[PDB]
Formats: sequence, structure tokens, C-alpha cells
Amino acid sequence: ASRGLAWFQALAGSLAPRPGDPASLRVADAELDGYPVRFLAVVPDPDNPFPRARQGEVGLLEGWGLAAAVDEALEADREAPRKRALLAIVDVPSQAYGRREEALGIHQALAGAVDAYARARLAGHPLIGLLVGKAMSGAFLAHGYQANRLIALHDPGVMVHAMGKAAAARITLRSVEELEALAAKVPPMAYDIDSYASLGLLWRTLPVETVEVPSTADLVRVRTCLGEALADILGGPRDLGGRLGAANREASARVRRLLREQW
Amino acid sequence: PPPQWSRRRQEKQRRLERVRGLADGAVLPREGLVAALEALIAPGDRVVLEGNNQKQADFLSRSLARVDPGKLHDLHMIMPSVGRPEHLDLFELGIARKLDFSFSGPQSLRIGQLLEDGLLEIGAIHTYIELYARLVVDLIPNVALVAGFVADREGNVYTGPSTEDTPALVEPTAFSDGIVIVQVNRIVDDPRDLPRVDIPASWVDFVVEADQPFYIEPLFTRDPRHIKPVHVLMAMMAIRGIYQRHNVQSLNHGIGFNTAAIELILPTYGESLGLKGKICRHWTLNPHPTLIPAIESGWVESVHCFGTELGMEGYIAQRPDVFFTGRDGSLRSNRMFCQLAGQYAVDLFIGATLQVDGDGHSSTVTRGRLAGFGGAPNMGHDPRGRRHSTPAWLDMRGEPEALLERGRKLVVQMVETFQDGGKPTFVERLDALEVARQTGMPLAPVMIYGDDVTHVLTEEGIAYLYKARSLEERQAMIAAVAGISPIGLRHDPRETQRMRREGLIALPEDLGIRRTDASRELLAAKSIAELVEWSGGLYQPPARFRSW
Amino acid sequence: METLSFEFPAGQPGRGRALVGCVGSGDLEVLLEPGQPGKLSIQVQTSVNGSASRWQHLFERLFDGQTPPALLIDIHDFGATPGVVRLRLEQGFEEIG
Amino acid sequence: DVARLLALRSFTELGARQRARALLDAGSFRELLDPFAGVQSPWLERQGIVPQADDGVVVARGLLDGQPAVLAAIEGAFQGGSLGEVSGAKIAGALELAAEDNRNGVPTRALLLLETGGVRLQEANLGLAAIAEIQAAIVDLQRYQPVVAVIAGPVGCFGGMSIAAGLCSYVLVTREARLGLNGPQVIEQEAGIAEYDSRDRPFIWSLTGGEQRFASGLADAYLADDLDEVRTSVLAYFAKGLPARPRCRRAEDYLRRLGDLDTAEQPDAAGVRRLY
Ligand SMILES: CC(C)(COP(=O)(O)OP(=O)(O)OC[C@H]1O[C@@H](n2cnc3c(N)ncnc32)[C@H](O)[C@@H]1OP(=O)(O)O)[C@@H](O)C(=O)NCCC(=O)NCCS
Ligand SMILES: [Cl-]
Repeated sequence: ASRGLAWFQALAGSLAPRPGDPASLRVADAELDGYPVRFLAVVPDPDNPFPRARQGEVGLLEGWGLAAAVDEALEADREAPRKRALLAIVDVPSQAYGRREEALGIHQALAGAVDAYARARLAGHPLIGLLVGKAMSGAFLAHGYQANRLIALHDPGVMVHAMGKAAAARITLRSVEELEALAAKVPPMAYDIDSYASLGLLWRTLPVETVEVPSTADLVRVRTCLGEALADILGGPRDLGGRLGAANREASARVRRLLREQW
Repeated sequence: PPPQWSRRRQEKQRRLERVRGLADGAVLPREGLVAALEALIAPGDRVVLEGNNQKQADFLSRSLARVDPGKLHDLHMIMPSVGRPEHLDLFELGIARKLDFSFSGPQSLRIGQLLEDGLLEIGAIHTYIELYARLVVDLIPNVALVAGFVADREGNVYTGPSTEDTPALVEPTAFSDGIVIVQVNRIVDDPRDLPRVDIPASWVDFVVEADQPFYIEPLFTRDPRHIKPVHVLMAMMAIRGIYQRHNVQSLNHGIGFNTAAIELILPTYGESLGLKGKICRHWTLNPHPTLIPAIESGWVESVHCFGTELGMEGYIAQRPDVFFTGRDGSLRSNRMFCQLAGQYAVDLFIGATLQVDGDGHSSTVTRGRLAGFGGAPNMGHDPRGRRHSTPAWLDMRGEPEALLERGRKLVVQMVETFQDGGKPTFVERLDALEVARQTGMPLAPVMIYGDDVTHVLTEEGIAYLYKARSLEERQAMIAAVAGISPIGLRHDPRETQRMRREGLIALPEDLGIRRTDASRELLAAKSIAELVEWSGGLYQPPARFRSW
Repeated sequence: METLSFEFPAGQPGRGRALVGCVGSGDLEVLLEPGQPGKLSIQVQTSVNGSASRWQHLFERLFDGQTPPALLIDIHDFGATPGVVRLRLEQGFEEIG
Repeated sequence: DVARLLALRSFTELGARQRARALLDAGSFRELLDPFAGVQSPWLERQGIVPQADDGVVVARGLLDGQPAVLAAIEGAFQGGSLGEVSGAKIAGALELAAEDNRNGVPTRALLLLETGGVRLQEANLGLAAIAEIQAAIVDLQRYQPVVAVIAGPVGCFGGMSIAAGLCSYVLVTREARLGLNGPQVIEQEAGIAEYDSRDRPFIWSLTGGEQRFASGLADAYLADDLDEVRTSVLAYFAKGLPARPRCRRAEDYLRRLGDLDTAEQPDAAGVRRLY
């Protein structure tokens, strides 16, 4: 039904949704080289109470639902010897776009998600974001961008951005033609994963044999990668400082530096 | 002037009559020299022998080796530099037994060996100005064996561009009833043919027309051909990460290709930052040929010199506004006076080195090789006696309106993570420690102490140690720029961003320096020949560096 | 002299070729060609013996948190310092883009 | 009366730098990375867009009742208050440094004046990365001090920063301010003119207005647009400290209430106040 769903069942075994989670969520605990791992993924739910959230969007339920599952695991390992890692399989086309959604405070729903993941990361839980499909705007802020490390599959279906070129062109006052034009000259404007990589926001990109449904070869390279990523995280700084190494984020780093000088 | 209170005067007097026949006046016969040396020197005398960084009293130095080891034994050699072979020959022949030196040239594997055989005994490794200072306290000298260019029959010596350590080696000897012998290239019968008097005749006891001009070493001259792009990468970080970030107005450059790199990319990389005249206006430096384009580009206002680099004399006479020249037109170097300035009057020192441990301790002393310290310890330390404020000096203060917190001299240690021979520079223990145990050295021979270093500069980046709150934090900073050396392998990379942001370290990226931008194309002069034509034919490189 | 072989997880094959440096004492030569996707295969011939562990660290650091293009890198080293080496690898990698 | 009308002292009538100086204690204002630093957007000139010297954000130190504080005000006039690479890093990096002040004994407060259109689509991925770091630093900081978000309008607060608004301990709003995830046009665009009307201004405020958001608990204070009254409420909320249990950790209550609602039909302004 979506690359997220395909990749969740392939990495977690459990493909049916837990009871208690919205049908749009997919949670499942498991192990990854003897390390406790909870897999989270947002997938489509063509029978979602909200119509504007039936193609995998991260809407009201998906938002709070994520805040639920993470806070669940947060208090479990409140005591545990080893805080369990959270692996976010990211593949969400967008935020839910709709009246129902805005009226009920969808911005607040996704804030519950961000708060959860963030508090988890801060506590010692290792987050890892696996970009297997689309990762857009608010949806990705909620489900993914609190990660200690980001991993994307190298593939044309994997895209990162904040708005569809239709809407972006409108707000901005440009044609879809000049965006795609500009998107080659301005890496932060581009949708492809190569341009994202140049922002040095990815800890690793890894190409695959069959992105739609991982092959036993793929799933082992991906599983190995997560293992390596998880070890890099453990025992180290928990902040997002690792996302400042790239030359295209030169300025982000310079601002933080100047800030401290004048602080 | 009573007997019991003038015993070293009557001893000098006894010595001058055992050559009264052999010498007429102050002039000594070139082919009866070794005879005189056996008469003027006594066994056990403290002898100062000119082995300067450049000027060598090679004739005296050789004649003293062909002395009879039965008439002269247990001599105490005091030499600022031990470069020449005749020098360490004095010890194997049994003429000399103790040595007090500062700079050990190539002779480093030898001195170590001769010491281990019980033929040579070392007092300590000094730093020039320290060793001079001793000559009027601990080590008052008996004989001085120095060198100049011209001398009249009266005793006046013209040391010229090569004055160097002479005025400091001679004075404590002449005025303590000791004996001063100066070899010259030429005696003039008419004294008005002496372009200048550098040493008055009343300090000199005898002059000798040498068998050939005194040997001059181009100790500091560096062939810009050998400057690799890694050197040019550190040179850029020095100029933007240090000279510019602290507004260094005056400085000294330690010997080495590393600082030659800096000198040569000032009129290009320095220019591209519009820094001409904004930094490095005043120098306490040898007249480095690699500095020539920086002079011509109009960066350098003043230069006071320790000595002279062979071949630079003519260039310098043509630049009286920059260098310190006599009324005769030629340079007047003064290693004592320059060294003093390099400590008290200059904003920064920057130099290379052979080893550093995790604490920042630096040294040139390595397994069985007793290298010297040269001028590094004098300029590689925060001069605690200084009070005069200067822009850069003050920038080092943590809390700038604490009136009791004093400033610090910028002390930069500029080195690649690896010595070329696949040895790492930053090691767990200094070799110097083990060399100390096996020499009865009371404390390990460290050239520059870790607590004295303010900047550690590497092809990896800059560590601003002057900001270290604790020793543990200092060690953290060193390892961050230490590469894949055993010290640098202590560093955990996830910690780098923190250290960068906090401004503890600076990567070349942090300075606006793309690493791959480092090429020889930044070198103002690409060869010795190109150095000659910035100088417009005036620089006459010594045969060693000529390709024509 | 000894011959060392390495391998690293990488991305899509790089776009062109590149040559940097020369096998003179103290310098090294680096050949960069596009390679098999997912793999970066390095081959090192060095004049320095038992440096293998040293080359390992150099490379791990170079590729830490930055996935390289899938290339075949042939290095010929005549005793260049890890500093010089690192520099030429970056020259080489810059030219490949 | 008329003297009162002639003496109004509107808050929204001030620009970012004016608001900042106006709230921070008299005389403590000290701007960091000011327009003379010339730390501007590296991505705009190449696209033929004129850049602003401070990239549309005013970040300044100072006091809030003699308590050390940092303030980030977004300027709505510039690119609608859109955050870009430099814009974002001014805010995130400031919250990050406030947090490190709490860990070193200094009880620094973070006051955010949000007048933003979310990610600057002309810097899309670099501004969105920034907001994630803004969010992360907001959470990290609210383990020590509350973050007060002030949304006064005119632009309001949309996109990624509406999610950052959510994360905040207290959210003070005026009547003119809106707080939504997606801007009215964007929804109309993606979902159809029937699902949401970008031209229907009274409708847009009826669901996402400052009044509506306060009457439904998605906001903590419903301020009038007066300079003094806003400062007063700001100072007051910082003084209450961290909230017992903030909207973010109420994940199951809302999930419960949403479960109750009959989603089969379009909720209205009032329908939403009832469901909470
Ligand atoms: C913010 C918003 C609701 C305000 O609209 P409004 O009150 O009618 O005011 P306007 O539409 O006149 O906006 C004025 C300016 O803001 C700019 N702007 C708003 N959001 C922007 C964005 N995300 N990126 C770039 N520019 C933006 C507009 O381009 C416009 O440009 P102009 O000053 O040159 O005329 C509206 O601009 C909007 O819908 N923004 C989209 C926010 C969003 O959904 N974010 C997605 C990214 S995470
Ligand atoms: Cl010197």
C-alpha cells in the first residue's frame, strides 16, 4: 500500500497494526543485534475517520497517535538497563491538508509527536530515521526529524521538501517551470535525495536492488546499516549537532558560532 | 691594585708574555697559531668558540683541534651553536670534556653518541640569551675565540652583517681578565679602511688573518621549491585563524618550511584578505630570503636581525628603511638584542617542532639524538616580566575588564600531524623523557612547555589552547587537531562540532578556507630564482641554492 | 612495500574520472574512477610497511557521516604523511564532482 | 475617550526589532548578529531575490524582570516571516544557547515573537531542517524554563513554526493572529475550494483565529493588542514557570476526544469549542 508499509513489515515482521493505534500507524517492538528496537511507521489508511488523511498523510490521529506510541516506550525504559532505540520508517506524502484538520488543531497534534520523539532522544533513546519514500513538511518534522541519525535509501522515489510544487509555486509567485529550473541552481530548493545529501543532513545514503519490496540482500545491508548507525549514536552527544558538517550549511554553523561569541 | 685581589689579571698577564715573542702587537702569525692557542689557553679553561647560527670561526675552530691533547685537556666549551665537525672533534681527541650549548645542528646523533661514550659531558641545553646571561654569573669565560671580517693592527673589528652573537660572547670575556682572539678575513694597516667598528680594540687581545674567509651557514634560508601544498594549508590558517583573528602587529618566525610558507603567501593570500599593512608590520627575524616578496609588496615596516643569511647583505644595504644598517651601509645584526626583542617587544612567536605529547609539551630531542633548543625557548614562552600593553597581547585575556588579569604572548606551535618518516608528531610520551634518564639530566629537555602554548596549528586545524579552562580541556583540544596520531586517536569525533562552535578549535572550513584551495600557486615566489628577481638581482643565493 | 585493500558503503557511481598527485617520495598518486553502486573499493600500494591500520583510520574519518560516491580508487603512495594523503583524497574527491 | 483613541499603543503596529526592544526590560536590549554583521541569506541573490541584512529575524539578549532572557522576533514584512537557513539558525542556535545556560546555573528564558509563514519555500529544505532544530531546542530548553510564544499577527503563525508554537509552554495570542498548520491558500490548493476558502477571511479566523484558538484550549492567553498588556502577560507567564501538564503530553485525552467526534461532517468554530 506504500513503501513505508512494505519496509515496516520487512524490518519488523509485524505487518498488522497494533490494537489501540490508529489504523494509520504501525508500531512493533523487536531486536536488532540484541538491541531493543521499536519500529514506527505512518502508512495509508483509506478508512481514516478524517477523509483528508487517507493516503498516508500525517493528520490529527497520526499525530497524537505517534505521541502515544513514543511516550508509551518512553516510560517503559524509564528504568530499563538500555533505553530502546526508536526507528522511524519515514514515508509520508504530506501533512493532512483540510478544514476538519485545521479546525481541530493539527499543528498541535504534530507537536505532540515532535515533543515525544524529542524527549525520547534527549533521554538516551537512539532515534534513527529511515527515509524509504517521501518525507515532507510538517509530516517529516513530526515523524523523523528528531532523529539522532538520518538514513535515506538512494532512489528517485525518495524526496525531501516542505511543499508540493503546485502550492509552492502559488505562494511564492512562480511557475512550476521556474521552480524545477531554480531547483537545480539552489540545492535547498530541490526535491531529490542527492540535493538533500549535499546539505549533510544524512548520516548515510544507501542504494538498493528493489526499493518497492526489499530483497534479502537489501534488507541485510539496511539492517547492517541501522546496526552501525545505532552504535555511532550510543554513548555520544544526543543533540542534532551532527547536522552541521556540510559546506552547504556553512552559514548555519557560522551563526551558532557568532551567537556564542556575542552571547 | 693588590695581589690577592687581582689574581685573574696576573694570570692573563702571565699568558700574554708566553706569546710576546711569537706576536708583534695584537697581530698573530697564521702559521704559528696552534702554538699561541697552547700558550693563551690553559687546561680546564672555559672557552667560548664561535659556532653561531651562521658566522663560524672555522679557522680558529680547526687550529684548536690540531692542538696537542697533552697541553690542553678538560676544556669547557661554550658554544651557542654546534654545527661544524671540528667542534665535536675537540671531544673525541680529548681536548674538551664539557659542553654548554644551545643549538645542535646536524651534529645531534654525534653529541648523543660522544656523551654516551664518556668523552663529552653536557651541562644543559640553553636558549642563546640564557647562555649569554650565564657568562657574567655561573660561566664566566676565560678565552673567547670569535670572528669578524676586517681588523686594523690596533684590534678594532668589523663584524658587519654577521655581528650576531659576538658582542655578547666577547664583552663578558674582555672585561673579566679573560682572553679575546678574533680571526679576521683581512687586516688593514690603515684603520680608516674599516667600514665600521663593531668591537672596540680594547676588548680584543689578538687578531689573526685567517687562512680563508670565515664559514657562513645559510641556516635559515629555505628553498621555496620544497614547500608542499600542505605547508600552504597551514600558512593560510596561521594568517586568518591567528594573525588576523588577534591583530598581530609584530612577530618572530621560527626556522622551518612551515613559516617560510607563511612569509611567501602573505602578498597573495594575505592580500586577498586586504591585510597589507593591517598585520605583521614589525619583525624580529633573520633576513629570510623567503621574506623578500613581503618586503617588496610593502608589508614589512621594520626588521631587526639576529644574524644574516648569506647572500642577503647586498639586498639589505639597499633597504635601509627596513633593516638596521650602519653609517657604512651594511647590516648590524645583534643576536642578543634581537633575542631580547623577540621575547619582550613582539606580539607572537610561531615555530615548528619534532614532537609534542598530549599536554602540548614540545621538543626537538629524540632517541639518542640531542638536538638543540636554539631561540625557541626564549620566544616560545609567555614573558611573565612584560607589562607594556599591545592589541594582540591583550586579546588573550578571558575577562577583559579584570584589571588584574594580565595578557599573554601568542605562542604558536605549527606542525603537521606527522613527521615525514611515518613517525607521528603528537605522541603519548616525549622521547626527551627517556633521553633524560639516560643522561643524568635532572629534568626532561622540553623546548616549549604545554602550559606556555596558546595556539596549536596543524593541517587539521587550530586549537586555541589559550582558552583552556583546565588541563583536561587543553588535552581535549590538542587531540582534536592531532589527526590520526596516537594522541589524535584519543579524540572522539562527535565532540568536534561542540569544540568548533565554542571556538575551541577552528577547522579550515571555519576560517573560510577550503582545504583543496591550498596549492603552490599561492606562493609569491616559486623558486630560489624567483626570490632573486623579487629582489631585482640583489639577492645572491649561496652556491648550495643556485641553479645557474 | 605492501598492498592493501579496502571497501566502504557508498552511494551511486560517481560521474567522471580524476587523477591527483605523483609517486614521488613524500607524495602519492590517486586514481578515481566510477564504480559499482553501493561500494567504494580502494586499493593502496604504499612504500611504508605495516601502515594498514593507519590507512584504515584515515579512511573512516574521511567517510564519517558523509557517504561517498561509488568509486574505484587506486592509490600509489611513496611515503606521504597522513596529512598530505588526506589532502590529496579531498582534491581527488572534489574533482570527481 | 477621544483622548484614549488618540492614545492607543498597538503592539502589531510595531516591526520585529521594535517589539523586541519594547518587551525586554528597559535598557537591557542587546541585539546579537545585528544587520551590520551582514549575516544574510546565501541563497537569495542567486535567485534574483533581494536579501535582508538580518534575514528577517531579530535576536536580542537582555532582561525580563531582571531575569536573564533571550528574544527572537521574526519580521513579517520580509518574505512573510519565512525562515531560511540563516533565519532559522538565529532562532534555533539561540534556544540552544539558552538551554546551555540553564545547565551552567544561569536561568535564561526564551521569548519567541512568531510572525511567520513557516519554511521559506525559496530555501525549502534548509529552512525546514532549521525548524526541526528549533523544535528540538525548544523541548531541550523546557526542561528548565518555559518558552513563551507570542503570536500577534498580522501574518500570524503557520507551517513548521505552528508546530514549534505547539511545543511551547505558553502560547499568548491576539485577536488578529492566526495559528494553523497549513495556510488557507495551500489547503484550498491541495484540497479544493469547497474544503477550504482562501478568500473567506471571517471563516479563516473563525477556525484558526486567536480568539477561536483560545476558546478551545489550544491557546493560553487572549491578549488585546496593546504594548503594555502584552509585556505584562509575557512577564507573568515566565513567572509561573513550567506548566504542570502542557498540551504536548496530553496525547491520549485529545485522542479520546477526537475518537468521540463524528468526523463524517465538517466541524464548525463552535463544534470545536464543545469537543474540548
Ligand atoms: C502565511 C500566510 C497564511 C499569510 O497570508 P496573508 O495574510 O494573506 O499575507 P500574504 O499572502 O500577502 O503574504 C505576504 C508575503 O508572505 C510570503 N510568504 C508567506 N509564506 C511564505 C513561505 N512559506 N515562503 C516564502 N514566502 C512566503 C508571500 O510570498 C508574500 O510575498 P510578498 O510579501 O512579496 O507579497 C500565507 O502566506 C500562507 O498561506 N503561507 C503558507 C504557509 C505554509 O503553509 N507553509 C508551508 C511550509 S512548511
Ligand atoms: Cl635566532
